[PDB]
Amino acid sequence: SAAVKEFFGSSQLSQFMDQNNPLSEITHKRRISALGPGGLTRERAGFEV
Amino acid sequence: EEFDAIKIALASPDMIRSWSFGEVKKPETINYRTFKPERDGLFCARIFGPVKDYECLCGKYKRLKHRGVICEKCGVEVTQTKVRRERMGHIELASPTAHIWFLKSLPSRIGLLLDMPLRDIERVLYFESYVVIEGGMTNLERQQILTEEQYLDALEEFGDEFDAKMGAEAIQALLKSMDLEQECEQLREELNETNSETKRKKLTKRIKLLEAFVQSGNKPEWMILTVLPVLPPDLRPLVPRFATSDLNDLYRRVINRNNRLKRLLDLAAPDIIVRNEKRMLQEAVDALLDNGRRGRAITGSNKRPLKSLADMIKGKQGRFRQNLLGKRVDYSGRSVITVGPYLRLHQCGLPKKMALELFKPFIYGKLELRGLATTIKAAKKMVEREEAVVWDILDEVIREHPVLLNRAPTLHRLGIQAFEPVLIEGKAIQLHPLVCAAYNADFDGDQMAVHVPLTLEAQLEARALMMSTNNILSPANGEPIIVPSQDVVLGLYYMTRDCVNAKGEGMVLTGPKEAERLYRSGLASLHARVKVRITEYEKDANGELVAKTSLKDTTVGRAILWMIVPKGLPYSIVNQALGKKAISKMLNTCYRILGLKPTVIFADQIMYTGFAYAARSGASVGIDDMVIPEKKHEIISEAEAEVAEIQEQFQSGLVTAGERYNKVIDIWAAANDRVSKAMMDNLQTETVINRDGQEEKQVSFNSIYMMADSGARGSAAQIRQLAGMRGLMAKPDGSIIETPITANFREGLNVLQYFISTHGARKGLADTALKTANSGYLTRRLVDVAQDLVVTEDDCGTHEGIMMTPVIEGGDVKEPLRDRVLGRVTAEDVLKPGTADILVPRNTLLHEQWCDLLEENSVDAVKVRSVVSCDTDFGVCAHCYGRDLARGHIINKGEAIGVIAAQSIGEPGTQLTMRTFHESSIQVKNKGSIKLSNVKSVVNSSGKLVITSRNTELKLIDEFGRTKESYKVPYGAVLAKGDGEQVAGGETVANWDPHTMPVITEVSGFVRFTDMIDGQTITRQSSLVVLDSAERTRPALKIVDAQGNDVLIPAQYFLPGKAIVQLEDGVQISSGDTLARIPDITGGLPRVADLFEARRPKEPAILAEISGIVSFGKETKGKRRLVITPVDGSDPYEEMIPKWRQLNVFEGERVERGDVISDGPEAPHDILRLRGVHAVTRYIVNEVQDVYRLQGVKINDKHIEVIVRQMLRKATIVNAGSSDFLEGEQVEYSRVKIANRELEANGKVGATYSRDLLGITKASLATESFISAASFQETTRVLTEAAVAGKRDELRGLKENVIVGRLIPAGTGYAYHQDRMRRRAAG
Amino acid sequence: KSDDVNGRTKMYKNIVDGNHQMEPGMPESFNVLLKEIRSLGINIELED
Amino acid sequence: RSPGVFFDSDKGKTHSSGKVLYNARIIPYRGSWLDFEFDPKDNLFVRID
Amino acid sequence: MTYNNVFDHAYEMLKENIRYDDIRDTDDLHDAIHMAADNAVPHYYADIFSVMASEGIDLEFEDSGLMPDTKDVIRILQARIYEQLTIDLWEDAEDLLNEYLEEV
Amino acid sequence: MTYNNVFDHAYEMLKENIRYDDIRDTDDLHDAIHMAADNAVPHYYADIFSVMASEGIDLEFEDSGLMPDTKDVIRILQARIYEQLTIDLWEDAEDLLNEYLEEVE
Repeated sequence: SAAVKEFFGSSQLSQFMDQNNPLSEITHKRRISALGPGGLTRERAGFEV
Repeated sequence: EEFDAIKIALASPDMIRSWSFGEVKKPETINYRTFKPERDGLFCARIFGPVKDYECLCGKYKRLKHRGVICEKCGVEVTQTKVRRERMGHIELASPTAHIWFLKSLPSRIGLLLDMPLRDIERVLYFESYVVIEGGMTNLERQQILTEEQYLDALEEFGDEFDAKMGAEAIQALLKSMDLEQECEQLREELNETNSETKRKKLTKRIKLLEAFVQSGNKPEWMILTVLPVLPPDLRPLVPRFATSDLNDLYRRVINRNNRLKRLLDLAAPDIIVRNEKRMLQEAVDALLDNGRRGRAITGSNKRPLKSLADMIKGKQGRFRQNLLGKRVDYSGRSVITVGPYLRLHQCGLPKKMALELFKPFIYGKLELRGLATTIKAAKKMVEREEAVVWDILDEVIREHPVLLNRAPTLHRLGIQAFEPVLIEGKAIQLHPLVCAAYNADFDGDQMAVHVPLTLEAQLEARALMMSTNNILSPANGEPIIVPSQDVVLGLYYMTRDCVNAKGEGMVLTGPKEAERLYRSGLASLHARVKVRITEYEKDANGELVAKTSLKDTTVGRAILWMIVPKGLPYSIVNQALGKKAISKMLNTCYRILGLKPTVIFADQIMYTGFAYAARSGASVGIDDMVIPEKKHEIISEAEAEVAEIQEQFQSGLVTAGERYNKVIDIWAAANDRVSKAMMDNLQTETVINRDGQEEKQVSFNSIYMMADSGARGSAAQIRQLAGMRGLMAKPDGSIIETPITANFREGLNVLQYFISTHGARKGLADTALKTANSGYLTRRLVDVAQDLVVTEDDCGTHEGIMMTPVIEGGDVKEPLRDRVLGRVTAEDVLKPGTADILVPRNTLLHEQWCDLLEENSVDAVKVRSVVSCDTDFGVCAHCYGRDLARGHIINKGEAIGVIAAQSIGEPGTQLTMRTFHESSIQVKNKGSIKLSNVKSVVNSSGKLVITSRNTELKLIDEFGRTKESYKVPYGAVLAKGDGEQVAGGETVANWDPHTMPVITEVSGFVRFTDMIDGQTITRQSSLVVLDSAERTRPALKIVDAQGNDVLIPAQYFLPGKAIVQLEDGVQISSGDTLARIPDITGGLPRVADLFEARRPKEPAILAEISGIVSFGKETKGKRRLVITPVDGSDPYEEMIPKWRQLNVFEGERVERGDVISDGPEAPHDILRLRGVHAVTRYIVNEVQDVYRLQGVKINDKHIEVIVRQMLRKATIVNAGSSDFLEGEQVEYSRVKIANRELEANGKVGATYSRDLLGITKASLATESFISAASFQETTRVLTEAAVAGKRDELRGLKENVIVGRLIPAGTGYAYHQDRMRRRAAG
Repeated sequence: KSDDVNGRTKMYKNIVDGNHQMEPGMPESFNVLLKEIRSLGINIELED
Repeated sequence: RSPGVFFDSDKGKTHSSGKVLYNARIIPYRGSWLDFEFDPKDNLFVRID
Repeated sequence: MTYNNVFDHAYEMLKENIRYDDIRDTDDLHDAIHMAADNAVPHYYADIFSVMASEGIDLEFEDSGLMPDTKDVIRILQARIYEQLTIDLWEDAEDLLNEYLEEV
Repeated sequence: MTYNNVFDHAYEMLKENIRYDDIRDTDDLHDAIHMAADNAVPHYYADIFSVMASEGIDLEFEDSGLMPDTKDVIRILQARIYEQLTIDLWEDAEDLLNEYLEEVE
């Protein structure tokens, strides 16, 4: 409970939903982000990415 | 209580011992007895003040009715903020004190003074039984470090005459006894004795640090921290929770360790446990002062400390920590942009919801003065209930009051502009349409900020210095200012466009009666070839109007706009189609002729008629407006057939890959150019409706052609992209992909073609995403390098001028001379159109009359009374800048020229697209005789004259006196035209490729012995090569005259590398023969920040003297290659080059002091020390202007020249000086001392001249003061150096008066600053 | 306008009474900066 | 990035003036990464951690 | 090789490690300085003796605890060059820690 | 700054020691060659590092008996330069004696 709740409450991949137009709940569950823990060369941007 | 200078240094401990109070011993908890913490605990009751208006610290005496009473329990008094400078806690604690100025800062004050290594400074703690203090019978060193057993042996063997302490207080026991006036003189005699690499590397600078410390006048015994200073809780942020990521953690740790120390010193504990408590106390104290000290890694949350005691001056290392951070300014707001085009340039709007509370004290004062609201509560009842009286007061105040508007990103000086508010319903401000494009803010949800100036002088400067009616000609650009886009230009293009077959053709009518005829019925606006009445005024005398009338051929809309046109203007600016450039040049002419107020009123009326007739004009695009070219599919089919046949021959085996690539480039370029020409000549002559001629070429009625011909934002590329093909464009380089894309916006695109389109779009957005950090970081350094500039002189009085040689290339001039005439003021040596005479009395302004005077004369370049050279020895003067602002007056003293100059550099570089996309003869374009200047002419036996030099200059007098053709010929070329032969233009004068630079020989005769070898220099399958320097690695000398003669009777015979020379041995050829044919990320950058960092080139050039004879020995030797024949031989000075380019020094290139470019670009260090100052300055300005004309954004030369002048700091003067031996000295401080060396008439006192390149970043982060150059720095390492050196600031810099806050010496208050000159000196 | 309580109060009184004057001295925030610089080992005195 | 063996370019950029290099990296599912890098001296080095 | 080029490569590898690790704290900067001085070492012996022959270095050092006690000369020289590189990269990375935070 | 210069100095000193003494025997080549190798090393501190920096000398040892017992690195580097100079002089002494015998007649 000190690891599951901490990961599900405060993480870069789990943020606040833009819970507005019905399309948003689809495109927020069906998006791909390279930022976060693991698999990120540079945090700001990247030319080869 | 005034103040002049601010000097921070370590004061004497006697004032701290006189202020010794406080009881911070035990950490008792916070109690709720008297709603505050109690005595001798956390927040002890010693250093408190009154938390309310008047009270004691216990519930006791000192009411407000009685003053001057010493408190019973405490020692505080009645008054505030004066007792707090005395009642501070000064308790002795931790006698092994912290010396973090030797730990955190890179020099060591206490370590280098007592000859202590840095490893011993890092190992003061966890110590082993003391250091032996010197005495009578002591044998070892006074700073000798021994172990515990060795110190016990020394204690049992020494006995008498030995006084030492336990901890690290013994060094203080030396420093209390330090009356040293002998060791520093021995160290400086040792420094002047020997000079080698063991004294330069971190010994010379610490020796000079001890020299600056011993001559500052301060005692070293003042460095002893006997007590621990405790700040008052009233001056600290008060917190009654009370501990939430703040000082209280380390506070209770230090008080707990103090309690443990005092308890184990009162209970007589053994040595080991009190040693552990003392080292934990030191670990608390040094972490309380300065965090880290290269250890104690941060854990995270409140179990680890975050804010220390000296962390108040800098908590964050970004931009906002205690150094005058961004304060939330009251009487201000934030507002959302729109546009209302119904007010003048001086008038604007403001929301009702914001403006009801921007003028609360003004409405309160008017209600108190009018006698309706006698009290402030009645004023609140009148304002916050919205009665009609406060609406009338709001209407009275808002009608006449200046209100500033700005943007939250403000990278221009034009961002802050004052306007006049109007009560408009809603809660969104509008922005004036002659202001929107100047802020570089579109209508895409950007947010502006609203400010209210509150004094007499602030309102006067808002109405006199900062608005839109006094910021004209764009000093960031030096180009036209604001002519609108897409609406006003569109309306004035539609109403002034001529067309045949008008309703009621050929009417004779007066001026204003055409508006009488047009408004009712039966008249079109086109109205071509009709002569009507027009009244034109001209000015020939000193502002005198000439009344004239005329009958001129024009249209309806042009003659209606002629009433909008003011009295005196020419007529030829009206007869055109009136595009964007025509309105821009019309605004330029009316600003040049009629002044400022008539051109502001006329631009207002242009705005009025544009946004009033744009609704009458009517723009419309649709399904039929986009003209599809009828010859599109045939061109696409024949281009596809050509590409298919050429790739069939490609896979046949005749074409290589790069040849197919270049053929794809130029064939698809020909294809979409044919599509563009097809849609153009199908777009021109569609309309054939006319009168009396029944067939006439007429401008079509399509909208896209009108917006293309208008030239506001519609270019030809977007025109050929909309109706024609999109084109071929790749993502990484913008290259041309061989896959065919023949799509159109009228048809359906393919999936892969739109995929390549979004390749291009995402690559363009990834290129434009760099503009944030490129613009946010560069202007920081550009303004911070130009901080200390106070213009304070009008009489400059210099003699050395700058030869203004332009970058003229080709027939037509690219960068003209007219922009260099205006602005700066030339020196006393300029000439008339007559020969050999003078034109100025040395004080003459330069604009269009004097520009015509300096255009009609016969001179190539003039000298300019200007910058850097001799500088009047009093500030920067005024003739170097001249006139570049909106006013034509000379920029006088007290104006921040450098702050304008720094923001006027990369104003919109922003890396627009693809990092600005990054012949085989010499064809001329201008006529005139060719005279070889600085060209070593060698007579060839073939009948021609080759060019055996690298410099080529020529002055031309054909129409203007200034030259228009230089054509610098590369070294080793064959000139097809002789010296003094007339050319007609468009003819190749040099039949040699510019990419190849061979070495043409100088003398004929017998070939030097360079006999071949199998595989070393020859390639066999005359054309018999004898020497190849690039293949072997030079083993070549000077050739003989005829057979064996020396070259002493009238500089080395060269051959290029990897070439096959057709001249063999034993051929006896003549002199002048030509040898064989074989000889993007940098340009995409703005190239501004790297010049401020003083970047290093790849290969430096070879420098020599007047004796520049060169020679080479074998291939390689024991030393490096190319042991130099010049320099060494007359003056002993050697150089070592490991590897560079091929040597090109010959007899054609004269070698002197300041040698020409031989092996790549030489670094500007030696170019500034040896060539000159103005040469490096003009070279840097020309390189930055070449980068900017490659980008396509014009900038100012004076701003770049002032930036290069700011790069000229940190020189090393000649060693014949007063306490000066290869020392980095300030250039301004060196040129102040010219008069001291001139009055004494001695070369030993001061140096002659010096100038070094040393970095603009280092000059911007290390200045004369410590308050300035501290934003992008660490505050602690600057304050420790300022405290050891004892350096004051005298409150003169601009950043100093920004951070501190006084009468700033830039602007209108400098005379008030001169009132301070009338206050201190003789006042 | 953004720094001082006494300064904003004096400007409020000058805007109600219609005076529009400047300040007679130091805003005492640079004194807070000097106090935070006195948190180090250096002891700062004032020079006039 | 997937667990396996990657062969990126790494065109000098810190030592050479345009010399190409042929290197390899191994990024597992957990732990440290393996690096088999190139050299103008033509030597194979290992730079784990 | 010279001292300047080796030092430029040293803080180049250091700033590449900072861009790879996104280090903000000074206490985390110091471990990166030690790991970068552990990195970027030359394997040519002539370059190692050329660092010892170039300017900006002295024979005597401050700390003797980092000096090993063995018959290997190259280990003692590598420890001395490692200590000098840690000191120099600290002195010229104290500013680089602010420069990297002010870039992005 | 290079090993070739000090090699040329040792070459010139060995030629002078052959020319002055006129030694025609290969077994009595001890004192002249050892004093030439002892007098060829530089006395400065930076010149030892300059000789060690250039090519022509390595780290691998030929004989471990010539290693002194001291805490100074500069003495070990001087002994290594002395060892390399003795290798070069004792490999070139036979060729220089052949050139000295073929020079005069």
